[PDB]
Amino acid sequence: GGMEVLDLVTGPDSVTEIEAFLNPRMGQPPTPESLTEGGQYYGWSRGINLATSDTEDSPGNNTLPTWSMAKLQLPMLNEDLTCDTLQMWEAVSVKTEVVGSGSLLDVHGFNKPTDTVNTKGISTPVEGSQYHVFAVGGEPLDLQGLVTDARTKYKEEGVVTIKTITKKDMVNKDQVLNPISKAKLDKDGMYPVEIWHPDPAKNENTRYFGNYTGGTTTPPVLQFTNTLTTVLLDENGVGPLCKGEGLYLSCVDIMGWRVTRNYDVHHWRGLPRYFKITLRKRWVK
Amino acid sequence: GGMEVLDLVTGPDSVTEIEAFLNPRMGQPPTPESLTEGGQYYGWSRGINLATSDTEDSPGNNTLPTWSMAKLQLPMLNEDLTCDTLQMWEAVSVKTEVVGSGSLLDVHGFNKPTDTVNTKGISTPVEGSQYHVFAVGGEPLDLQGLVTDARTKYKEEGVVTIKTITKKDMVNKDQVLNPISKAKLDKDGMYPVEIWHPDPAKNENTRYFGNYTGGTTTPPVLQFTNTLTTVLLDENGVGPLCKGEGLYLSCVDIMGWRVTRNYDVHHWRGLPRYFKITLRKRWVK
Amino acid sequence: GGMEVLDLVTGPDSVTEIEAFLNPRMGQPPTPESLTEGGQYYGWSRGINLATSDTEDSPGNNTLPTWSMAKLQLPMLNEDLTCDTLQMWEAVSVKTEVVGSGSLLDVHGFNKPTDTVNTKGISTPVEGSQYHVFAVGGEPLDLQGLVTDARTKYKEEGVVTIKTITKKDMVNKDQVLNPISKAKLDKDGMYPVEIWHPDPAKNENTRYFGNYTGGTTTPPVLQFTNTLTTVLLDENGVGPLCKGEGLYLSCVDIMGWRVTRNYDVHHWRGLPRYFKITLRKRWVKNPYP
Amino acid sequence: GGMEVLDLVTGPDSVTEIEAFLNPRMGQPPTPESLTEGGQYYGWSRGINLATSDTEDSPGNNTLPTWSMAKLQLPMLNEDLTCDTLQMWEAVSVKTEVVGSGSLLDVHGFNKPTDTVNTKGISTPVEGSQYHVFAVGGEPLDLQGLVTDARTKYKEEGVVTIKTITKKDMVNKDQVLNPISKAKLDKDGMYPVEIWHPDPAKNENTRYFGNYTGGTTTPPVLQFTNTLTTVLLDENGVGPLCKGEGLYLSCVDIMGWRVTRNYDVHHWRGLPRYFKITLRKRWVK
Amino acid sequence: GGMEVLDLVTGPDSVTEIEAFLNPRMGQPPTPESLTEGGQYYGWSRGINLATSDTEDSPGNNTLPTWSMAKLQLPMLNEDLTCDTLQMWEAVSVKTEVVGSGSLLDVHGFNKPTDTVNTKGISTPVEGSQYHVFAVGGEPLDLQGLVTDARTKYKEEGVVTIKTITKKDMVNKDQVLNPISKAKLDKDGMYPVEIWHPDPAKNENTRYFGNYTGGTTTPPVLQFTNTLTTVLLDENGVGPLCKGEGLYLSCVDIMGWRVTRNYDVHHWRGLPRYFKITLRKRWVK
Repeated sequence: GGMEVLDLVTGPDSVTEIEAFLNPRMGQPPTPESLTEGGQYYGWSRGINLATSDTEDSPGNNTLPTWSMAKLQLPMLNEDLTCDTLQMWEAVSVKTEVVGSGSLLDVHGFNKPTDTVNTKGISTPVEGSQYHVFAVGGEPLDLQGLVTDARTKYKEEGVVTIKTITKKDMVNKDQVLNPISKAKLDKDGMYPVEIWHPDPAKNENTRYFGNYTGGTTTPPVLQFTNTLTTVLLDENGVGPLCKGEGLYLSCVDIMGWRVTRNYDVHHWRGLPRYFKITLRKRWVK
Repeated sequence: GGMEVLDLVTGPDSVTEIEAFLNPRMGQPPTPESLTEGGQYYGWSRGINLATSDTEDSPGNNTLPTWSMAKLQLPMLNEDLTCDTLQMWEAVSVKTEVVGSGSLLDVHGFNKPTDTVNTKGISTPVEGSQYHVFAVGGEPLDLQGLVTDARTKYKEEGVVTIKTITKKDMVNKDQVLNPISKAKLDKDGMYPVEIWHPDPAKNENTRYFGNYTGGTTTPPVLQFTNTLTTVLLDENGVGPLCKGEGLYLSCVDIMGWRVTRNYDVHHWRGLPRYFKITLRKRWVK
Repeated sequence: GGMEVLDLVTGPDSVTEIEAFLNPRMGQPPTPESLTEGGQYYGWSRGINLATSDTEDSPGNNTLPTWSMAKLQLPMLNEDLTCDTLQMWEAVSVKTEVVGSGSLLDVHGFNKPTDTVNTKGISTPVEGSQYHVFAVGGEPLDLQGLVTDARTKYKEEGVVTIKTITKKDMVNKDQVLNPISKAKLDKDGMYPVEIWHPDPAKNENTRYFGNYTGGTTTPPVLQFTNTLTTVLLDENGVGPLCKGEGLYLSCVDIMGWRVTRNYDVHHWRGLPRYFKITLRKRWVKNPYP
Repeated sequence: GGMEVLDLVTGPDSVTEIEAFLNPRMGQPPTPESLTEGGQYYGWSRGINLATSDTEDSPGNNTLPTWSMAKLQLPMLNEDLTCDTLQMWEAVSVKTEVVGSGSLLDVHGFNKPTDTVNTKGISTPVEGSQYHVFAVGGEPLDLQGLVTDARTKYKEEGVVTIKTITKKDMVNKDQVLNPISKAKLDKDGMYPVEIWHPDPAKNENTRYFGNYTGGTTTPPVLQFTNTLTTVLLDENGVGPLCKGEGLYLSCVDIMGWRVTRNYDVHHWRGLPRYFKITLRKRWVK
Repeated sequence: GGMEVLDLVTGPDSVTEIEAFLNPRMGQPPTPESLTEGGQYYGWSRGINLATSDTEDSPGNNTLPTWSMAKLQLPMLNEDLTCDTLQMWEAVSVKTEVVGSGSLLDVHGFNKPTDTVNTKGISTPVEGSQYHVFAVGGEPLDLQGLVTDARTKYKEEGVVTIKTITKKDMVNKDQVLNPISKAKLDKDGMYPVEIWHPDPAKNENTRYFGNYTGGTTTPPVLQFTNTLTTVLLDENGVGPLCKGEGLYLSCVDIMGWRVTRNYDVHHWRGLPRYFKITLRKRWVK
């Protein structure tokens, strides 16, 4: 009933750890798996297509990176649901890591070469805009929509956009903060990151951390270590609580773009994120 | 009476929380809403127009970003106004966040392309000068005017400039610190940020935090999390006091410019800012 | 002579606050005020003029940014200086802030345009080398001279240079550290910042803080908030003491250059700095000769 | 027996220090030592060769930087191995340092000059992508494979790649996180860094720290001091335990590339890493 | 005798301060002092000369920045050198500062101009690779040689290089870590910084702090204040001890290069460093 937080449960199995990895959702789906039928783009987006005019901007779904998310089940707790004091899982902390930055050291491929005069040098490494966000909570991540252009003609099939939610075309307010344009991160690879952002007005049971670095050729930067613990406890020493006993993990990890030798076609590059959450049982009213 | 700070008020409803979001004021007003008659520019400025000579610099009002501000009412406190000791609202801290940086990942529009020779690559993302300032206080933010050029011919109507205050043309001292050029942020979308700055000689009842990053193509950088709390208490453990029971929120969040395929026309881009302020009652003489 | 520091003075008016702002001194003097007679450059330097050869470098005075300084009078404390124990003003901390970076968001002027093909785009914003230094003390800031070129021909009148002090031309040691080349920041808008630097070997009663970022097109960066306090107390909990009851404020805040549409002429841009010093009375054993 | 941690062992020789330096493995082997037969490339990779098509990417082994590792012996502790309580070495901290950044100040060589128009200026210093990772553990560093391209044709001998482990060709999942693609850093100069990354799902007895900075001409940055100590103890005050009395040191330190005056050929540059580990004896079940 | 550190000596003169400034050694010696005979280059290096081929690299001595060092005498302490317990000087902390960055604001000289198309703008300020290292110890700084190219033909006289020490030509191992190539900083302006680096394997009685930033046109960055104290005490609260009663100061502060209007000739720029060390007497066995 009432979310009055009490003491920490002690005894056998009062604490537990949950591990999971979320692969990136840059555009090309996991299947087909064939390295000649499209599977070679897994972990990347398909070629970014440009608007044909100021009033005709329709990006393909496979060129739009979307949020990655997973809902994990935790061991059951309450036998009698009609008891005055119950138990709920509380996320204490998380060790998270973006894996694979070293693969970006491959500068021997067939990307646009650094020396275009002779088509020599090295295969230009991934560079540009970077976006890193991760969240852990007891409910789906609450999202607030905001886009660059309310006129963008996002596909009506295969993606969740503002129009999907409102059942109406976007309005000029959608380029700033429009309270009506909200959703919840309840599906993996469906909510475009250029549309949906963590909602600071909600997410009372989720902790999210994000950072953005723009630019066209900005050098990608990343740190990775198994010695860093992110505390999920709030100012009152209480972490997110799994009311429905289902843990939500959310993230997006864009490293930039690689660009081809043909018409500078850009492809987004994303990397997988690992999570290791420490949880404990909490007595609640 | 005497502004002497005493003990914190204890009991029911002694602490409260206020939320609000302030949309950016980059130049294009919220109306008309039409996505063809001007509304498509909401959240951005109109094309930046340049001076025609060293003595003719007349920027259009809709090309100048202005301060965003809001005045929020707090619940009443003092019944017997003639009491030796009264109660005042004290802002303890604020969780603030700039929302929407992910929207800058839209590089599929019709902006100046990265490969201008062939009109290929990606739509150049927002880059350049960035400005982020937020303030919370019990009175309007005190402003000190200072411009790049005292000869700039700002419109007389539609914006509040130094001449609006003094009733006289700017003088050369306005290019440095002129104590006469002062104002108060009492209106939303009216005070140009290239003219009005936080006044360090006043703002005794306001806390402001600002940073600037210049340049023409500087990569935009931004962090966002719901776990960061900004303490508003001064060296003496006392936060801003709402003397007139009206809380003031102020901000400006410029991310840079997008530039068109015609004559490199630049359009400022701003993002909305969220505020969650925690206040408590204070006993004052 | 002996500066023995004792207890803090308690009682009415034992603590005080001093405020002041120092305007930049980039090259163009405050007057003439006319916006057509030169006043339009106030806050900036005049066009930077270059050397004509490896042996002919004569920069104009109005193209050289100089140190800003002010000497503020504190309330008198001791009527008789022969007393065994006296009181002295001690600087505890300072809230300082560089005001006006927002004005650099003006990219609609007549500077060199970003689209050089069509003379469009935006008016290039101020960029380049930045220099920020501030000091608070009970004596003029002690300066150590050091220049890029000992052969530079600084004007003899209008600026205080190494020659003004030594009465002789600069030597090659002046390009590195030469103990002989020293001065004190006793005048506002007279000591070039490319010549005079805070002297680490002295300044026993002054705390200075400086930083430099070079380059030609480097993005200017600046933070400003009224919530940051700079502690002036040393490792022993003692801040600068005013032996002559005159508080000294010094600074230079260069944001970079703006460059015109004619031969890429550069003009330095400086911004004013605000100071709010908190002082307290300190009991001291008579240090008067 | 049971991996239960007890008290710290006290007495003579209860604490010790281990020193070691690991030379970089950028591509060119330590031999031949001749400065005219290839030895002049020691410390660097050989010229990076680029793919000939989107389906033909065959990097030479000597152009691929690999992990450096060393297994150091610690003095024996357990006389009677069948005892209820035994002693194990525990890594408390490490003083590590990358040596030689000052050699990058050599800008008088024969690299591509800064003034290519006239073949003048200075010899362009090492610039570009940087990668620094170091680890200390009581078992080999656990690796997770992830590549830029699952179609890359790595040599079958001379290097350990995903195929070496699985005995099958890489699949599209190998471009993201594929649980099957795992290995252990058991050989020096054999595991390419663009393939093998620290596995966050394992390494329970190893502490690793890594960072990456991409780009083509990014300035190399490095700090070095003998005053910085890296703590290896976890949240519970326990460091890595040497289960087999063998201490594992792992690292890779890429400073960027130098590029020649012929066809912009790039050569990776790596620097040696010093390790000084402090260990103490720990009572274990 | 036995270097067992005991209590801190108390009483009059048990603590003292030492000041010293070390001028940079960029290449041009202090004399000739004449500003027309070479003295005008004091504080800078002479024109950097490039290799004529992959096998002929002969840098001029005056084009190579070297380490700055000074040995300062401290007052004597022991009369009866054969007493069981003696006193020794211990370095507690140091206030160090690089002086002169403001001189880099001179952009009115005759360097390569910013506008090379018309020969206008400003005189290009010092930029590029930066290197800052300082040390304080009771013995000369221990050095480890490591070079970019073991084939570099350094002058046999006027500089101390690896061959000066080993009496033999450099080997390929010298491009990585070769334990044989070691030396001690016992002379001012003689050991090139592109060859000699602080040896982490030794320096038991010296604390050194260094940092490097590469690139060709990287903006120089520097901070300076008389309020920063660098602690020299190790983890055990003991600082460097002067075994021979002579304190060693070492440093190098390269700000980058300035380049001329002729053939882009580069000249290194160095600045002087001030040291103010606080020492105290220590009882030793």
